[PDB]
Amino acid sequence: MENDKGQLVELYVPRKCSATNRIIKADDHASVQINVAKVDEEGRAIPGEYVTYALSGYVRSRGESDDSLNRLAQNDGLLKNVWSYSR
Amino acid sequence: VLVQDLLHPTAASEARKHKLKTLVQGPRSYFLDVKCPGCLNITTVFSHAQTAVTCESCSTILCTPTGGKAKLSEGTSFRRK
Amino acid sequence: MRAKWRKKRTRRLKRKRRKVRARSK
Amino acid sequence: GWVPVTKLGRLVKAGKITTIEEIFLHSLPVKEFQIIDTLLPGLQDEVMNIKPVQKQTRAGQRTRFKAVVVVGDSNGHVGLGIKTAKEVAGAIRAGIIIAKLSVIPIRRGYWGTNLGQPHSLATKTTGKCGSVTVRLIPAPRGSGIVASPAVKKLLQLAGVEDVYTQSNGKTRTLENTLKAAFVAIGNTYGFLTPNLWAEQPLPVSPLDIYSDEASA
Amino acid sequence: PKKRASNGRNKKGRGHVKPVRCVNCSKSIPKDKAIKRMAIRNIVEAAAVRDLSEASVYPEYALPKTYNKLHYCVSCAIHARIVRVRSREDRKNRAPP
Amino acid sequence: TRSSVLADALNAINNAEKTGKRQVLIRPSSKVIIKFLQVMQKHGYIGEFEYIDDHRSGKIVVQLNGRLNKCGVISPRFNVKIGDIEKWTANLLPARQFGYVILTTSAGIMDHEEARRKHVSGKILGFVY
Amino acid sequence: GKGKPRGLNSARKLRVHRRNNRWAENNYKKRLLGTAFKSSPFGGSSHAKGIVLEKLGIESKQPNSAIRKCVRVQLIKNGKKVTAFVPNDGCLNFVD
Amino acid sequence: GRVRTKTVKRASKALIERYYPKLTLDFQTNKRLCDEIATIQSKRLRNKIAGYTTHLMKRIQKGPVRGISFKLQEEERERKDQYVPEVSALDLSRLNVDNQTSDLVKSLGLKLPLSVINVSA
Amino acid sequence: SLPATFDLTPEDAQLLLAANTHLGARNVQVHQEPYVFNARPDGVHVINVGKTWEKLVLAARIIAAIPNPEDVVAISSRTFGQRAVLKFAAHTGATPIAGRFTPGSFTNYITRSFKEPRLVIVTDPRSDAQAIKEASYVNIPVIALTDLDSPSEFVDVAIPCNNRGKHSIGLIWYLLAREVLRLRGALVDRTQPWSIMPDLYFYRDP
RNA sequence: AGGGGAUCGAAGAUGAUCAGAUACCGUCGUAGUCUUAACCAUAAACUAUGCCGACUAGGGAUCGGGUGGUGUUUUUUUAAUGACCCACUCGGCACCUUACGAGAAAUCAAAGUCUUUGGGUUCUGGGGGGAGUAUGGUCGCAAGGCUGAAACUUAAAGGAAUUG
Ligand SMILES: [Mg+2]
Ligand SMILES: [Mg+2]
Ligand SMILES: [Mg+2]
Ligand SMILES: [Mg+2]
Ligand SMILES: [Mg+2]
Ligand SMILES: [Mg+2]
Ligand SMILES: [Mg+2]
Ligand SMILES: [Mg+2]
Ligand SMILES: [Mg+2]
Ligand SMILES: [Mg+2]
Ligand SMILES: [Mg+2]
Ligand SMILES: [Mg+2]
Repeated sequence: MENDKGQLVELYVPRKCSATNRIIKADDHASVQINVAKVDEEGRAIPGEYVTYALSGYVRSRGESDDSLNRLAQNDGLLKNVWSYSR
Repeated sequence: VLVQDLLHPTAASEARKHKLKTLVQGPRSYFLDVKCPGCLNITTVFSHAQTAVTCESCSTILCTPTGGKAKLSEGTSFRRK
Repeated sequence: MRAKWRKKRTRRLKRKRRKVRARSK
Repeated sequence: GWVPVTKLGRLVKAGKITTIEEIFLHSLPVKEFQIIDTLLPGLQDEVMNIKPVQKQTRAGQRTRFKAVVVVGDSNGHVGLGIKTAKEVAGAIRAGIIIAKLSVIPIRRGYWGTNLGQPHSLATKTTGKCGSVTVRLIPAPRGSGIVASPAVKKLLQLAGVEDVYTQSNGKTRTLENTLKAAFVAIGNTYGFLTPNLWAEQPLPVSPLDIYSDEASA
Repeated sequence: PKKRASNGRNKKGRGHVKPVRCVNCSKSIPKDKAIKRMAIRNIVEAAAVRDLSEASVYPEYALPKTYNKLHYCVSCAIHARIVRVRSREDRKNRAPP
Repeated sequence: TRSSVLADALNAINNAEKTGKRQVLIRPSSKVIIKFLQVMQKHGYIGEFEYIDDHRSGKIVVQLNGRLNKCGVISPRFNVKIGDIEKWTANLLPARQFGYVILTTSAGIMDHEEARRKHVSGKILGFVY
Repeated sequence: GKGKPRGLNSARKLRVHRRNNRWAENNYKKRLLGTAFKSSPFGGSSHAKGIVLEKLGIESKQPNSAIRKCVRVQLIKNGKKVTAFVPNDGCLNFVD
Repeated sequence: GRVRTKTVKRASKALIERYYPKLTLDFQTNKRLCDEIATIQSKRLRNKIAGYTTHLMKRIQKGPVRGISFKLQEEERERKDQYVPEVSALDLSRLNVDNQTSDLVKSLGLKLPLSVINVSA
Repeated sequence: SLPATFDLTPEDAQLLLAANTHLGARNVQVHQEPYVFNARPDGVHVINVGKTWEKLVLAARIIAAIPNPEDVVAISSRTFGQRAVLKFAAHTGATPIAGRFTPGSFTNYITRSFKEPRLVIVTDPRSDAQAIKEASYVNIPVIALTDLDSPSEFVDVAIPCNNRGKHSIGLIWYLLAREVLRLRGALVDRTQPWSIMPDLYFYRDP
């Protein structure tokens, strides 16, 4: 947050899970952060460039991490018809 | 699954589900056009009879009641209406 | 003692107290 | 000398990590207590109580002492550690290493009209350990920490000045009461609030930018 | 505390089971709770077969068998080198040896 | 039997949001369910939702963003006086800066913040945060 | 429903249920039944006066081995005989 | 009993770990050589190590021994690790795809040589 | 996106089908596996190899995105994947773990076998649960080769394959190595066949 | 209160054991056990878990009904049925895994959606004894059932797990 005159307070604004919009707490050890590489016209990965996906430990514990990343990766252009909205 | 189109289920899934548990419930029965031998006298029967339906002119047999779908006669032509 | 036989002991006692009290009315 | 053996420990000596919130942001596990000492040198420790636990054996009872120690600077960080040892001094020393490894941030907020310097908790929070339930409610200015002396000074070391408290269960169990309060304060950052609804670019973990300073 | 989920027996939706008598001590025990064992043995022995063959007309007769269903109570089974006692985690296994 | 259809509507939303589901189906889609949902969506707590018109009562498919923490009904619907809203706001809202005690008044269904502006109170329906 | 009625017209059931259930409270039961007025040899009063009738050497319970030096007093206002303690070292000599 | 302790066993295994192209299957040579490559504070222990080394050498002569890796067997075991066939078991010898698999082939927009054989319950 | 040269080539579908990578498990099915395609008679479910390939490429992109090759860890306890992981670590940094896992290789920072990987690759989640369980303690992503009945808890992007057969297990390890090398640029030509024989990653019983 | 009364068998009689043994073991054996008409109204009558309603994780099996499949076998190779196999489904008795969650724990798919405390409703409890006792009612032929205290006394009784 912040006080009446700018001066942002509440240090450490935390991350939110990509698949659930849920805060990844500082003690969540099941949560992971996936980095997937990019390619430029040659099939060679560009070092230092990633599409980053953060998943909370709740979905990973429920077995829905794999499915949620299929939806997440398909709609970012780096995947294909493996995932379908209509189940 | 945590995400899915609950508004447009596939026709395969709606086919398997119970009639009351589809997106909008509807009957899975139908009506037939029975070709009784002899006179044309086309008769309409339900998929589930609950009664021994017989033709108006020659009322021998057209279908027999059953726990589920009605059983048509041995010699008979039919088309779903 | 067993709760079963404390139930039995008290019932016998209530028999007599229902009988000695009948000697007066 | 420290000579750590951990990827996170190597980054601390290299100086690539300067704020402990950078550890909190990426949920990096802490397995070496010198990381907390290097990042947070201003934390203070104190022991609530020492109690003897005894094991029945073929020849007499085996007495050991349980040490409950709370660490943390008075600005936004606390850690709670519990350890048993056959000596009281050894348990207290070992109960400080555990306490530092579990340092967590507290989300402070205002009871209203945010003039500045958050003086209370942002939201209602609760923590349950065993039968003990500890509830914390934001309080106006000057009301202090309305709590029992054991719970109060844990909140004093958290940087919270004004708060209300309600307790349940066998609160005379000091170990579970502090564990229930430690859960409640840690939950202040797990509660999503409308001012945190904004999206973020999901920054890259420091373990990738500084991979050259790893073990290999 | 509750030792077992079934609590001794196989009664879930029966109400009453109309018990049977123990074959060793005549104790009454509900049939589901009983420890039924089936005893199927040859008519003579594994040792008398050698002498009952040549001393028999109708060579290789049948070697017939005896069939008997035995019921034991909880006490009679434990005392007879049967289902005696297991550990807390071994108690949950229902597979025969 | 079904006593209140709003409780089943809100409990299904809570159970859906606990698992992380982006959507949930609500039956049988009363009016006050729509009015309650419209307030939640006005403040950005649910998002889009869809009404399915079967001929009996209707169904609702609600798209759920991850912003919602708890929606609940208050049963019975107590009569809330104008000065007692601060009491209800105090008991069952997380903080003084966010959260709405949705109550039904003669001027439609609206949260306590809008009720204060209009200076009108009524019966309490529920809460959202 | 977690037990108790919640209906907005269920005030009588809740009020009567609480009234019936308060009789399990020792203080509520003792106060309304008037046990202090009809028992507890005082008349519900803090102090009372009487006449010493005997000097008693009541022996303490276990684990404890001593003699307590109590007295037997008959209340003036009621006439009931009660036992009272004479607390201090050597104060039984003033209450002959 | 004649069960040998870890001191007899670990030392015997360590010698074999690095002295295979060395001391043979004979105890007399074994004990005359172990005291030259390793120092032991007592003769009784030095005899047990040489006796167990002789015993473990014989087990090596007939197949490998689990937990023992000397210079000669690790290079031989890795030498056969690159062995590859010439038939190319994944290469086509004629492929047989069932009816359901045949539906997969054309669905992906790919043409393959297929010999469909029906399979039924 | 992709330059559209990463699609399933006709020769790739030869190896997948000749190795029977498309033959999934029996009617026992997990709801977390929509990769099933047109269940065959006799109960066998045919896996959509088109989904296997695209998922396999996604796994390879993640492996090539890790700054250090040695921070990848390949774990296989099954006897059919013990050879495959070792040679996967022959052509890639990918520090391997073949055989037992030694519970405490990711926690217990003082242990001899301590490793700190940024990604873990496992063959069978069911038999490799100990590796998967500890990865949930130190914020480590996990890539698995999941059959149609394999568990999917704490498992990130997974490659649907046939873990029952030895031909399918080794082929996926062979494939994954080939694409990660291509993404890194070691294999200069995308259309090159990588003459290294696919039966290199294939277990031998003697 | 009639009928019936084989078997087993409160009581009782006996043999034995025992320091004693009016018990356990053995042999007899009355009431009872069985039935008809009428009472009794209890039980660890237990799932020690009130009823109605909604939602929340996976898996197989089974019972009843239904649907589909050129599916297998018997009639009349051949149809329909019947019995099996595969898929789905509604309802039931349960079962396996896990812990999102709950619990003091044992454990629990409900004993979950309960300090982020409210779907509807019924009943019961308020430290351990005295005590389910006294007394007064009411029901029963009786045995007894239901309702049900107080004086007094006490600092612990009690639940689940831990190590001996
Ligand atoms: Mg209390
Ligand atoms: Mg017991
Ligand atoms: Mg009303
Ligand atoms: Mg005492
Ligand atoms: Mg009763
Ligand atoms: Mg019963
Ligand atoms: Mg069923
Ligand atoms: Mg069925
Ligand atoms: Mg049933
Ligand atoms: Mg009380
Ligand atoms: Mg009481
Ligand atoms: Mg106990």
